[PDB]
Amino acid sequence: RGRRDDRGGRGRDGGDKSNYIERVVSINRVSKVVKGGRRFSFTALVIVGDGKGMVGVGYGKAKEVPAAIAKGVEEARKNFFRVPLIGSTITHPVQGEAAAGVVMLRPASPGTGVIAGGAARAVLECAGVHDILAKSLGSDNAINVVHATVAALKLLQRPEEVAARRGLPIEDVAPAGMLKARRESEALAAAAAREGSA
Amino acid sequence: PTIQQLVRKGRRDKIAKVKTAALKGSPQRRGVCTRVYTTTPKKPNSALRKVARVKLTSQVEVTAYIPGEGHNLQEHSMVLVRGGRVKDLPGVRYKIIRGSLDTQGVKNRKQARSRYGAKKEK
Amino acid sequence: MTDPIADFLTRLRNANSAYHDEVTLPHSKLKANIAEILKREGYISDYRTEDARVGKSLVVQLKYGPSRERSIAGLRRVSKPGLRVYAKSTNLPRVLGGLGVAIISTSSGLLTDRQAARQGVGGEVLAYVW
Amino acid sequence: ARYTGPATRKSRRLGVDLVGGDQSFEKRPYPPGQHGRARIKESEYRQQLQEKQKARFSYGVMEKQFRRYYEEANRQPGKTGDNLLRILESRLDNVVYRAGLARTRRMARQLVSHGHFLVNGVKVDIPSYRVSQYDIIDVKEKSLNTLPFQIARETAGERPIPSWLQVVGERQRILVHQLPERAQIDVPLTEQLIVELYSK
Amino acid sequence: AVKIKLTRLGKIRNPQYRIIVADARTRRDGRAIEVIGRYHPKEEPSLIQIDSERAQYWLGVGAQPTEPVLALLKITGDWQKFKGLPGAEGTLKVKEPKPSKLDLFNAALAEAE
RNA sequence: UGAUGGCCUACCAAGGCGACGACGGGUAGCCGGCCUGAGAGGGUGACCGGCCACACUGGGACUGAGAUACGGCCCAGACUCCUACGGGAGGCAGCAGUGGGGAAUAUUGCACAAUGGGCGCAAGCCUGAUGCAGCGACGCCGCGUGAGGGAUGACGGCCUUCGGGUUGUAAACCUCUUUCAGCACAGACGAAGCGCAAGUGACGGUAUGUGCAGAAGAAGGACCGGCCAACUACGUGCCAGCAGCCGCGGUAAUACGUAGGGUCCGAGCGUUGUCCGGAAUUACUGGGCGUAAAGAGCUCGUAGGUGGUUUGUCGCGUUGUUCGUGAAAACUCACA
Repeated sequence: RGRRDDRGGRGRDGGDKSNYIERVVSINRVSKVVKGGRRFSFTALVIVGDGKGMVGVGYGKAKEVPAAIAKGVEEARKNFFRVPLIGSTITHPVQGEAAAGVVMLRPASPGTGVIAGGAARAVLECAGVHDILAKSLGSDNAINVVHATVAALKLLQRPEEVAARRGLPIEDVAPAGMLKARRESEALAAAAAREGSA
Repeated sequence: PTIQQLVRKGRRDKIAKVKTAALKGSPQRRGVCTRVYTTTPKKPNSALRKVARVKLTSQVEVTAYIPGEGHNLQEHSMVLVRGGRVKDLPGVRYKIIRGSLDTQGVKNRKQARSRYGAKKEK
Repeated sequence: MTDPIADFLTRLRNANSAYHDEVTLPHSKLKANIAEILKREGYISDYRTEDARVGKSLVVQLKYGPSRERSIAGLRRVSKPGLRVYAKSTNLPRVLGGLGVAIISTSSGLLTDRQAARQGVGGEVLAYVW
Repeated sequence: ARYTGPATRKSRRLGVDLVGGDQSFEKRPYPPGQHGRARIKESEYRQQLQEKQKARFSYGVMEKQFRRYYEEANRQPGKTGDNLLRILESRLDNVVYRAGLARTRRMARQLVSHGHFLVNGVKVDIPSYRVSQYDIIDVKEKSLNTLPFQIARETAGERPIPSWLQVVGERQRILVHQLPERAQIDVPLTEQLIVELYSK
Repeated sequence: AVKIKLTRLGKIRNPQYRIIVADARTRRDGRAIEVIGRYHPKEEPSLIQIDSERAQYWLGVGAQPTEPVLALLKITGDWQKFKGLPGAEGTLKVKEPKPSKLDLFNAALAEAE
């Protein structure tokens, strides 16, 4: 990650669609003991996402930091993931795990803000979150924390899922509480679509 | 874990892990210093640091460091000892305030200018 | 042997999780009504009680949609022996933030979170399923 | 109480217009000092600190008075980001500045220092004064006839008066109407970073 | 016995008073059996707001107002009810009418345009 | 004895208390609260409030409606003082302040003007309570030390690449009205107070407002390896030193020290001491026990917990409801 601001006379810089916010959490130096020597490589964990919400996770094990970053980016492009929410909240409190890492997530009042740890802040804000509450415990690490973030996010679904499972509609599934929250979410979305129509 | 057994007994914290032992958790004490012989720091931090042993008014005999370059304290001095944490030295967890009861501020200290008892330059 | 309803819920959890499409049970009225309300809200397919060892037996069919997927998300007795749990009319917990449903054995019988909230009596909650 | 330094050096360090028309800051956009050119170890810590320092140095507000602003904003029922910007847009000197009657934030600072303003009939030499809605505002004649203040009032081609402030006559009567609304303030860089940082 | 007292409240330069009923053997700021009034010399009209019928009861059972407390009672005309010598009438003055919160800006707008 | 009551007393009888912890050791006044914590939870009883205990020490007694009777008493000691040496006389954990302790805690102050209390029919008398002032950035809250123009930045410092740059629109200068401070002038609410004699404020001529004068009289304080915003140069080269950790100095340190130069805060600014959370680091919320901390060497079983299916009762647990209820301040909402 050195000397990345360059203005040359070459062709282009590989810009594309999918105006995705990228983030990198950490890279630890990786040591292979060859017979009497140490080879050093890099391990990048790349989290890409969109303000709409859809997320991707990639993992570049490359002896070069830019190669590791690119490998993580393209794996996240390969390994995408979608999250349902409610406006700027979470549909329901959840807990996720990666083998030692535990993450708790919870909806918050509108405008409360993404209160999350350093790694969680990135893994969340890459999505469409603006206001939820979350925390993590265990694993004394970050790779497992990031991995558990997506694990918790996976437990997210619309009220339609429980409505179909019960056969019964919302109400018991989605009570006024969430009912009005999702009404606000979809009304704001519809107003934005109407404004962008003209 | 056996809720009834919790009712029987349990749920105490581990250990206080006390730090200060001068007395009363004093923000500072005062006492008489002695044994101001300099000893050796850790091997990687090869140097020599000037310290002393102070019998405070708290009736405990502790080990204080002499921060800065120059010192004013000698034997039979009314030194004011504050708490400290010197990982560079074994069993040394105290300092003596400069520009105070006994020890004059460190001469010409200018990077800190509040520590080391360095008064305002006129 | 100490707890029958916890074993009820444990058998439901294992049988649904291990992809079985049915489970068999002794018919004590408690679990009978538990599975009754379960099909009432539709996390299971259908329960039927017939005759067995000296008592009777309830057989429960778990509701699976287009694939081998269970409408049940999970089961957990809360008001267990040694930690029996009581609740009131106001602070009636909302299951999965309100998404799911619960069991609350009211003085007026058996009710869930929403029903008791519409009515307003409490005293004993039980497991919840979402 | 009151700070001492000018705004050009802080503008250069924080890299944003703090005077508003600072010729010398755009002359030297890099931070002041031998190593404004030298690249900084970038951190979101630095981003948030720069944001809060821009907020503090833009209005003439100062740090201890600024922290209670965030605290009272969080106490407000609305989201803290909204309340902080509203209240920072609710100061007496801010109210008189947005009317275009003061060429600088320090203009209004020294004006309330001297006592050249009047709210609802009471003279408040206190810049930390809070001006409520529908307050009656007036300017004393001793300052009114002063030459630079005559220039400021008569050449008031400065920033336009927001909809929640209304200069309604030659008496410089700023008949305030409503609160500074988020849709109406047109605020500089946002304050959600401040809320998230302080909440921890 | 029992006395109706004036007790002090507020910050330093501006005094305020609560008209309480209490035992003499207490202090100026003890446990009030019941707050029956309030009064402030600092405010313009020395404005007093008193729980009336409770004071009537306590005078009936034998409450003995302090000398300025009794003065305040007469200032109210309350002492003209329990004793009832001329009959009870409004004796205390009042704060001046003063404009409202909204009419001030209404007049300001009218003057402006 | 005011009333019950081994409260006491004569007799009778042998009970009564505990592992749901007696009896002991140590420890501590306690609550409205306060503070941390998202919450639970945790820590405190500052001050302001509510009660209790205690007033050289230990025993005893008094009276009055009422006594550990702090400025009531006797008796036994201590200590101190005076002593015709025979003997007597003394008690601030009240307001000041003195000495001692300790790092640390202040006046031997003004009025009873307002409030409260006691005596007096009252006038009035008494209150080191109270109302006030003095002393401490002890702490909070609020204000000022100015302001604009002003160049290619002058003077200079520092780097320097030797160009030039940081200082720096800073500056020198040209103008602005001067807050507050300083000088003069008036200047009280608080008091519808009391007194029935014509008066009545310690606070306080303070504020308050009324003219005056010029930028004029008012800024320092930490950091700059990373964590963690702030770097270079120069200097000491394992020395000097710095560091909350990890850790920087064995000639070129952005870590030391020194200079600029930058970060930030500001009459403050940092250091020490302590508590909460972060800690899930007691895991009720919200932990584990094959290899990391953790299943006794193995049995039974007292206490304890603990429970099969089903009929009726009770509604103790549990929930639903009405009311008394939880001082004020607390803390918050809303108003001034």
